[PDB]
Amino acid sequence: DKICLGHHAVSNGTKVNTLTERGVEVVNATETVERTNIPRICSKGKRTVDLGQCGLLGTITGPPQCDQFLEFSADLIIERREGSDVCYPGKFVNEEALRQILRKSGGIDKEAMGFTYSGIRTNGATSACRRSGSSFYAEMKWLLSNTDNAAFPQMTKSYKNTRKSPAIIVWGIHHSVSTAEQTKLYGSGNKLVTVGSSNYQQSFVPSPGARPQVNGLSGRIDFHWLILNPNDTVTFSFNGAFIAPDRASFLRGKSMGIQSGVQVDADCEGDCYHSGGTIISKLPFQNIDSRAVGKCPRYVKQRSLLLATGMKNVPE
Amino acid sequence: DKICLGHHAVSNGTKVNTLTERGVEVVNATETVERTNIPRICSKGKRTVDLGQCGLLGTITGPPQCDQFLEFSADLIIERREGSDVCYPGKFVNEEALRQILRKSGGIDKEAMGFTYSGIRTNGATSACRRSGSSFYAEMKWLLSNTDNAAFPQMTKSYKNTRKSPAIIVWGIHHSVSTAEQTKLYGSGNKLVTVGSSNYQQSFVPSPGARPQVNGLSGRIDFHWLILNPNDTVTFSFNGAFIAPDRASFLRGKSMGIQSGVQVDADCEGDCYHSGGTIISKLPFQNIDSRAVGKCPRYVKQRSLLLATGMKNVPE
Amino acid sequence: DKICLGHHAVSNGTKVNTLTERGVEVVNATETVERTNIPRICSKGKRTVDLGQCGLLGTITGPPQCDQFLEFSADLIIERREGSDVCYPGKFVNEEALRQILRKSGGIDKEAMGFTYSGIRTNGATSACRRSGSSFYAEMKWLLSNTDNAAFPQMTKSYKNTRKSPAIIVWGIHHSVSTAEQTKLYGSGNKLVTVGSSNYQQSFVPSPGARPQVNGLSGRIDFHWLILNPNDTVTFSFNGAFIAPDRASFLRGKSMGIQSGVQVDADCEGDCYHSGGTIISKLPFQNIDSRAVGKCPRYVKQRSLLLATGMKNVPE
Amino acid sequence: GLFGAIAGFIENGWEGLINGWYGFRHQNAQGEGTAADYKSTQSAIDQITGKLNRLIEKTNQQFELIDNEFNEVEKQIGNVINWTRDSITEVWSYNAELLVAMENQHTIDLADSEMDKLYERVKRQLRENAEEDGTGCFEIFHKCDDDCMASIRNNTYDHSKYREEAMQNRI
Amino acid sequence: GLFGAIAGFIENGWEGLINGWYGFRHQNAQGEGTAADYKSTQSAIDQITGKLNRLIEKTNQQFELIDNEFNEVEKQIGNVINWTRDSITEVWSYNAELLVAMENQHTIDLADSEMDKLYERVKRQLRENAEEDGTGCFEIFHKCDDDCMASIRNNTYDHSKYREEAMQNRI
Amino acid sequence: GLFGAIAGFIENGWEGLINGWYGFRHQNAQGEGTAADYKSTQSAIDQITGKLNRLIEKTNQQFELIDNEFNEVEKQIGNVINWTRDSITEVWSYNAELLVAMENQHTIDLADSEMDKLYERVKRQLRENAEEDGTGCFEIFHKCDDDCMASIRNNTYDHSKYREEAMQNRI
Ligand SMILES: *[C@@H]1O[C@H](CO)[C@@H](O)[C@H](O)[C@H]1NC(C)=O
Ligand SMILES: *[C@@H]1O[C@H](CO)[C@@H](O)[C@H](O)[C@H]1NC(C)=O
Ligand SMILES: *[C@@H]1O[C@H](CO)[C@@H](O)[C@H](O)[C@H]1NC(C)=O
Ligand SMILES: *[C@@H]1O[C@H](CO)[C@@H](O)[C@H](O)[C@H]1NC(C)=O
Ligand SMILES: *[C@@H]1O[C@H](CO)[C@@H](O)[C@H](O)[C@H]1NC(C)=O
Ligand SMILES: *[C@@H]1O[C@H](CO)[C@@H](O)[C@H](O)[C@H]1NC(C)=O
Repeated sequence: DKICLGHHAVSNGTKVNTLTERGVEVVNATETVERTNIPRICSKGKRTVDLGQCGLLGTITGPPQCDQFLEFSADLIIERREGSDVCYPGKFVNEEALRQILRKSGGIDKEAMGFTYSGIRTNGATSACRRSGSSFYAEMKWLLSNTDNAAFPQMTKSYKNTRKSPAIIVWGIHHSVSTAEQTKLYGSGNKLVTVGSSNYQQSFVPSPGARPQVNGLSGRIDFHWLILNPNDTVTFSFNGAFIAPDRASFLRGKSMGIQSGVQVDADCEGDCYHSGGTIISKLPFQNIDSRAVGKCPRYVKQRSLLLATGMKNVPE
Repeated sequence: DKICLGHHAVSNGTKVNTLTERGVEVVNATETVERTNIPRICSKGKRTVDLGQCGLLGTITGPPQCDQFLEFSADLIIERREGSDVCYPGKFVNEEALRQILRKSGGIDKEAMGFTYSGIRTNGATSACRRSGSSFYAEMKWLLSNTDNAAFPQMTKSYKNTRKSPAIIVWGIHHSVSTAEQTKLYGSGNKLVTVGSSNYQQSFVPSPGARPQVNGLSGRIDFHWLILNPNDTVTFSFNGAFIAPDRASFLRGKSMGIQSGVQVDADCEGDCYHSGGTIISKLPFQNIDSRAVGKCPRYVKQRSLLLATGMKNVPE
Repeated sequence: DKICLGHHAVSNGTKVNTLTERGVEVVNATETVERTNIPRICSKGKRTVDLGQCGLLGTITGPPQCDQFLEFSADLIIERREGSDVCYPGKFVNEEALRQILRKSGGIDKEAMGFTYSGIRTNGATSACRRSGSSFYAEMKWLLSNTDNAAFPQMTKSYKNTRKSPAIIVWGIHHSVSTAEQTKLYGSGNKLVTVGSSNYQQSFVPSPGARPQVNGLSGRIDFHWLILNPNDTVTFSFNGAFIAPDRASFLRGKSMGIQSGVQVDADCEGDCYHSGGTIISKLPFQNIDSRAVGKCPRYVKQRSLLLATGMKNVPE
Repeated sequence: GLFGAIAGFIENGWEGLINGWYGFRHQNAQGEGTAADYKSTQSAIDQITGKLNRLIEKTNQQFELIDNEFNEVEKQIGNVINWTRDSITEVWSYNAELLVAMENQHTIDLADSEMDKLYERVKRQLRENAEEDGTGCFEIFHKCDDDCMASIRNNTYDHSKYREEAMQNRI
Repeated sequence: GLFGAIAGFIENGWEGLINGWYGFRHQNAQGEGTAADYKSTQSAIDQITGKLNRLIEKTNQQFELIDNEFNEVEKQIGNVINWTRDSITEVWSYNAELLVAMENQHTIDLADSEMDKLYERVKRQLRENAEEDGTGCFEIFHKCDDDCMASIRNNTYDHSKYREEAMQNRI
Repeated sequence: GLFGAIAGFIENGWEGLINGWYGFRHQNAQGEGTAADYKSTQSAIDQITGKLNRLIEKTNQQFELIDNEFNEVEKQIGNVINWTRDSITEVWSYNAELLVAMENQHTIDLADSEMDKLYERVKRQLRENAEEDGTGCFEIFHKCDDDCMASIRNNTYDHSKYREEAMQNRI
C-alpha cells in the first residue's frame, strides 16, 4: 500500500525574477509598481480651487482673471497652463518662491492697508486690464501725477501688521515705454522708490524703454514682495512710477498645490497627483510620473516588478 | 529510555518585525535607532568658541558683542540664538553664504589694509555701538564730511592681498534716515560707491528714507563682501555714505559650525551635534534631529527598530 | 564497503564578508567595485570637440580662441583648464547654468539677428582681442558714440525667433574705468540697457570706476544671456555701454560635456568620464571619482567589495 | 530549490489539487484518493500574506512641488533639482528591483520549506512501518484503508498499531 | 519556521535551560536530567554577534549645516533643501526597516538551522540503536545510563557498543 | 553553515576533486576512486552565475555635471550640491556593502543546500541497504563493485537487487 506528498501547480504560471534567475514560473504573483492612472484630479473631500485663467500670483495683485479668487480658501489649489498672473505686462521678482508659499497657504485673507492720498491721482487704468472697460489690478493702485507732466509729490505711506500671522506685501515699479511717457505720467527727473521694514531695506529706480508688445503694451510693471512680521511696519517712500498696494495678503492655513491639465472630479478621492491626473494605489512604487506630489508611491524607472505570491510552478 | 532535543525560552520575550510577521516574540533583541540625547555640546578635545551674543558675521565687522572674537581661532564654532552681527542696524548682503564660509574657517586672522585719509573725519560713532560710550564697528571706519554739510572729496583706496590665502573684504553702505541727514553727514548730490577687484565690479548708491526704528535708530548700514584672491587688488572709489574697512579677514584652517541652545561641556567628547545637544551612539540610525551634523547615525522617521539577537521565543 | 559525499576546496581561497562573518574564505570570488581607470578620454564612435583654449561660453560670443568653434557640432564636448570665455576681461553672469546648457546642446548653429545701426559707430575693438591686430568678439558689436563725447542716441532693436528650436541670446554691458571714459565713449549722463522677451524683463546699468588691470586693461565687459522661445521676440532698449549681439545661437541636438585634463583617444570606446579619463566597466560600483558623468557605475566610498562565486573553502 | 523538495525529489506538482498548496495522494485497497493539507497550506499563505501586508502600505510622507512645469524655474537650481531627483530615482529603482528579487527568492525557498516540513512530519508518523521511495512517496508496508489514511492526514496514526504487521512485511 | 524545528516538530522550548540556547533532556534508569550544548549555542551566538558587529559601527561621513534655524534661508533653496532632506529620510527609513526585517527573518531561520543541525547530528550518532519519536526525542532502544547520555552529548557514543542490544529490543 | 553539510557534518572538502563542486568518493573491492557529480555542480554554478548576470549590468541612467572643477561654483549652491552628493554616496556605499554581504551569505547557504540535497538523494537511493556513518559517508552493507558505484552516481541503482544481501549483512 502507499501515500504520496505533493503540491499544487497550474498549466500557466507567472514569470518573476529572483536573486538567482530571471523569469521563473511561480503559481500566482502580483504587481508591485503602479501604472494605472486616473486621468482626473480626484478632489473628493477637499475644498478645491481650479484657478483656470487666474495665475496663482494674480490672487495677490488681482487682475480681472482673478476677481473670484482674491480671498480664495482651499485645501487643494490647481494651477492651469492658461493661467496668467498679469493683465498689464510684467513679472514677479522672486516669482517661484512666492508660488511655493501660496500653494501651501490654505488660501489668502485680505486686509486694507488704508493708504489714502492727496496731490495725485489714484486711479490709473489700462485696456489690458478690462472690467467694464479700462481698469487695473484690483488690489493695487496706479498712482499718477495730478495732470500730464505735473510733479509727483515726494510721499511716504506706512502699514503696520496689526495681525497675529505674518503678511505678504506687494508693490510694483512701473517701467514706462520711454522717458517721454515717464515724464508724462509722473513728471520729470530722477524717480526713486524706497521700501523698508525692520528686516528689509531696498531701493527701486524705474528703467524706462521699449520692449515687445504684450496685450498691445510695451511698458512693464515688475512686482516685488516681502514678508512683514507681526507688529512690524513697512514704509514706502516714493516720488512716482510706483504701483501701490491697497491690500495686504495673509495665509489661511495649509494646502497642497498642483499643476494639471485634466478635469476636477469631486466624486473620486485621492492623495497623489500629477498633471495627468490622480494615482490611487496601495502599491509601494509607481511608474506614472516622477514629479508627482502629495502622498505617493515612489517613482521607479521600471514598468513592472512582480512579487511571487505562490510557490514554483512545476507542471507536466 | 529517552533523549530529547530542545532549546531555550523565556516567559517574556521581545516583539520584533520580520519579512513575514509583525511583532514576533524572540528571546532577546536590541535597539538599532538612537533616541538618547546628551543635552550639552560635548566639546572635549576641540578648541571651541561659544559666540554668545556675537553673531558669527560680527566677527568680521566687530561690533562690541564681538570684541573677544575679532581674531578667534577654533575647531568648533557655536552660534547662539541671541547672537547679532550688528550694533548699528543693518544686515549683510548674501549673509548665509558668508556664515557657511566662516563656520568652516577655523577662525580668522586680521591684517590692516592701511587706509589713511585726509580731508574728512574718520571717526563717526553712535550710541547703538557702545563701548565707553558711543563707538562703532571695530574693524570699520565711519567716514564723514569734515564738518556738517561739507563736500566729501571723491576718494580712491586700494588694498592688495599680500598673503598666500584668499581674503574676506567687507564694506558698508550707510542708508541715512532722510536726504537731509545724508547731506548733513557727506554733503549734497548723488552718492556713489564703486568697488572692484579683477573678478568683481559693482556699484552702490545709498537710498535714504524713513523706516522703522531698530535700537531706536531709523538709519541702516547694510554690509557687503567679496573674496579677494592672492596678489589681487580691491579698489574702493567713493564720495561718502561709505563704511570703510580697516582690516581684511583671512581664514585659519578648518572648523565645523553648529547652532545650539545648550551648554558646552569639555568633559564629554562627541562628533554629532544638533541644537539640543550631542548624539553619542554606535547605533546605525537616530530619531533625534533630522538636521544634525558632524559624523552622525542616519536620521530615520521611526522611533524604534528592534533587531533580534535570539531565536523565536516559544513558551507554555 | 563504502561511498562518501563531498565538495571541492583549494589551498588558498579568497576572504569575503557576509551578514554573519567578516573575512570568510570562499573558493572563488570577484570584485564588484571598479578601481581601474583608463587615463584618456575614450572618444571612439562619437564626434568629439576638444575645446583647448576656447572656453565653452566663448563659442557664443566668439573671442579669437573660439573662431574654430563658432558653429561647432558634437556628441562629446571637452572643456580644458586653459580655456577662457573671454578676450576683453569680463565674466558671464549666471555662467555655470549656461555651460550646463551648452554641454548638453549637441553644438550650436548661428543665425544673424540683422541689427543695423545709424548715428553711432559699430566697430569698437581692442588689443586684448587680437586677430590681425585689434579686433573684438566675432559675434558681437562694440557700439560707440560717433565721436569722443557725442550723444549715444536712445535705440531699440528687436529679434524674433523665426526658428523651431529655442535660441540663446547674448549681450554685454561695458564697465568703463571712470565716469570720464564712459562719457568719452558713449556721452554723458545715466546709461541704461533694458532687455525683454515675454518670459523675461531685466535691466542693466554700467558701473564705472577704478579696478586693477587684467591683460593691462581696467575696463570690464560682463556678458548676460536669456533663452528666447520660438515665435517670441527679444527687445534691447539702450543708450550706450552696450555690447550688442550680431548672431543668436541655436542648439543642434544632444551632447554630453566633460571637463578633463587628459588626452582624447578615438580608438578606445567608453561612456563614463571624469577629468582623469574614462571608466570602462560592467561592474555595478566604482571608487574612482565621485563626480564622474555619463553612464557610470555608482560611486561608493569603499575601495573593494568582493562577491563570493564559490562555496566556503574548507581545507585540512 | 533550497530544501530540495519542490522541483527536486518531488519531480513535478499536481494541477488537480485545488483545495490547497500541499496535499496527500494515497493508493490502497479501496483505490486512489487526493486531499489537501490545511495546516501546511495556511502556514505558507499566512507567511506570503505577511510579505504582502508589509509592502502594500501607506507612505504618509507628503512631497510638494519644487519645480514648475508651466513657467520653468531658473536653469541652475532646476538642473540641481533634476540631478537630485534623478539620483533618488536611481536609488528607488535599485531598492525596488532588489526587494522583489530578494523577496521572491525567499518566497520560493519558503514554499519549498513547508513541503520538506510536511514530508518529514509524515516520515516520522510512520516510524519503522514505511520506507521512503525517493520520489515523495512512502511504501506503507501494511494494509492502510481509507480510515487509516485519514489518520495519517489528521496526525492521529499510531505506528505501534501496525508495527508488527509491517516489520514482518518488510522482509 | 524554515528548517521546521523551533516552533515546529519541537513543540515549544525550555524556560529551565539556562546555560545555553540548545540542549538535551534525557530520561533513563537514574532519572530525568537537562544539559546545554555549548558548541551549537556558541555557533548561533557568534553568528548573531557578527550581525551586531556589522551594524554597531562608525559612519565616518561628515555633514555640515546647509540650513539655518535662527535666521531662515531663502525660501526657494530652503524648499529644495527640505525636499532633498525629506527624500533621503525616506530612503534611510526604508533601508533601516528592511534591514531589520531581513536580519530578523534570517536570525530566526538561523537559530532554527542550529537546532535541526544538532537533532540530525544526534540521530546520526545513534545509527540503528534509536528511533525518532516525532517530537524532538529519540526512543533509545537500549539501556543508556548517565555516563552513556554524557557520551551522546560530548559526541563519543559508539553505536556498535549497543547495536546488538538495540537491534534485538526493536522487535 | 545553514543546512549543516559544508563545514558541518562533512568536516572539510577535497582539493583533488577538480571536475566539479560536489562529488563522490567510494571504496570497494577494486579500490578507492573519486568522481564529480555534474548535475548538482551545474545547479550551483547556474544559480551563482544568475547573481552575477543580475549585478554585472548596464545602468543606462545618464548623469551630467552640476558642479565645476576648474572655476568653482557659488558657495551656497555648491555646499548644497556637496551635501546632496555626499548623502547619496552614503546611500550607495550602504546599498553596496549590504548587497554583497547578503548575496554572500546566500551564496554560501546555497552551496550548502546543494550538498545536503545530494547526500539526501543518495540516502534515498540506498533505502534499507546502507547506513549513515555521520561524516558524509554511507556504510554500504553489500558488495558494490565499480559498476554498482557508477549506478549510485548516475541514479540507476536498484535497491531491491541488493536488499536481501544487505538486510542479512546488517546483523
Ligand atoms: C504686539 O504689540 C503689543 C504692544 O503694544 C503687545 O501687547 C503684543 O503682545 C505684541 N505681540 C506681538 C507678537 O507682536
Ligand atoms: C605674488 O607676487 C610676486 C610677484 O611680483 C611673486 O614672487 C609671488 O610668487 C606671486 N604669485 C602668486 C601666485 O600669487
Ligand atoms: C509660429 O507662427 C505661425 C503663425 O504666424 C504658426 O503657423 C506657427 O504654428 C507658430 N507656432 C509656433 C509654436 O512657433
Ligand atoms: C528637468 O526634467 C524635466 C522632465 O523630467 C525636463 O522636461 C526639464 O526641462 C529639465 N530641466 C532642466 C533645467 O534641464
Ligand atoms: C524647512 O523645514 C524646517 C524644519 O526642517 C523649518 O523649521 C523651515 O522653516 C522649512 N522650510 C521652509 C521653506 O519654510
Ligand atoms: C565640494 O566637493 C569637492 C570635493 O569632492 C571640493 O573640491 C569642493 O571645492 C567642495 N566645495 C565646497 C564649497 O566646500
